[PDB]
Amino acid sequence: MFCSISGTVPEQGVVSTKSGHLFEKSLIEKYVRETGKCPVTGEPLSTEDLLPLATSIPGLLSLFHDEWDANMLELHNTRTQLHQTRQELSHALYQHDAATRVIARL
Amino acid sequence: TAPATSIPGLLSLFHDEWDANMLELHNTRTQLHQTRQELSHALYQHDAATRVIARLLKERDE
Amino acid sequence: VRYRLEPPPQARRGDVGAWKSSLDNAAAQLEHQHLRILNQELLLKYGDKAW
Amino acid sequence: DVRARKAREEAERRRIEELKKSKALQRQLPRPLNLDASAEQLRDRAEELVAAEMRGLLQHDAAKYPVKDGRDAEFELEALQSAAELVDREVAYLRSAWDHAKLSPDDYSEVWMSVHRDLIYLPSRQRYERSLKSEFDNVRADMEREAKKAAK
Repeated sequence: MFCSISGTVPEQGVVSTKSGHLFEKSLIEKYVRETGKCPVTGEPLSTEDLLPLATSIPGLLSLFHDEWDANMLELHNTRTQLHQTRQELSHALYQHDAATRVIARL
Repeated sequence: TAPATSIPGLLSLFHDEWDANMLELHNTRTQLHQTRQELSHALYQHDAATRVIARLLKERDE
Repeated sequence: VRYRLEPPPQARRGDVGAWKSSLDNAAAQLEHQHLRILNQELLLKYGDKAW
Repeated sequence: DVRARKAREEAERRRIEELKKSKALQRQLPRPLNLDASAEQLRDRAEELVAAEMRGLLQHDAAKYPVKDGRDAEFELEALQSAAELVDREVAYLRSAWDHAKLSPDDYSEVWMSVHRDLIYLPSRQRYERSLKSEFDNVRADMEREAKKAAK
């Protein structure tokens, strides 16, 4: 979680119901009074709209699923490169005949 | 359906097929670079055939 | 004990399906350490500002 | 101007000069690290000719640029190209002869992988035959190295 404007994690997060963006209460207060609208979406944003609200198994399994998918995708492109390197090689083994029989023709 | 060995056997099966897939990584990579090597020598063999054919026809006309 | 990555013992040496089991564990731990070094290199390359 | 014109010409030369050497080391595929009369007579003897001069050109490749790792820290072209097009032409020939026509390169991969599955390494004979503990101990030494690497 970060503040949807600053890129630093909010100390006191507020959330506008319209767009769901996470804002910093002083920062969103400022952007609304200056603009009256949402800084990322551009819809009208008011002052009451905002509600004031690694080692663990959900994040840990997200990490497991991450490495699983990344490995299988790397090996998926690896599967593709292997089949590439043997389609070219299989046409090469196709074409390793005329070496023989042209050298029989010469 | 999941093992009633729940965390003991769940973890043992987690690891078993985790490493089965990590093994499917290795053998696939292994035949991949094996074939990369065979293709490199095959490209060399193509080039060699070309050298031999050129030398042969040089002998042929002269 | 499997982690110590050992090939078939005395009473398991002669049988080759045991060396299939050895293929499993040896190849698995090989790529274990490979993607391990990949992750470690990836953070010491990148992770600093993440931490 | 004329200066950059001679640059034009030598840049053309460097273009075809990078296109000089083997497509093999132009797709950087792995070169074996260490270089260390009836129709039948002609075929067999000239096939052994191909083997000899392939060894020659491989040692030629070694003699040029052998690796830039930490461990370490005749013919013109279009004649061979004419040979190569003769190759591909009579390649289509022996293709159309030994039928093979419709069937697919992926079942061809099936055949290659199936056969080179049962091709096993005899180190006591330095060969492939139609052993395993040598391959596993090589795997174990590679893991030893990788392990201490990731360990530091």
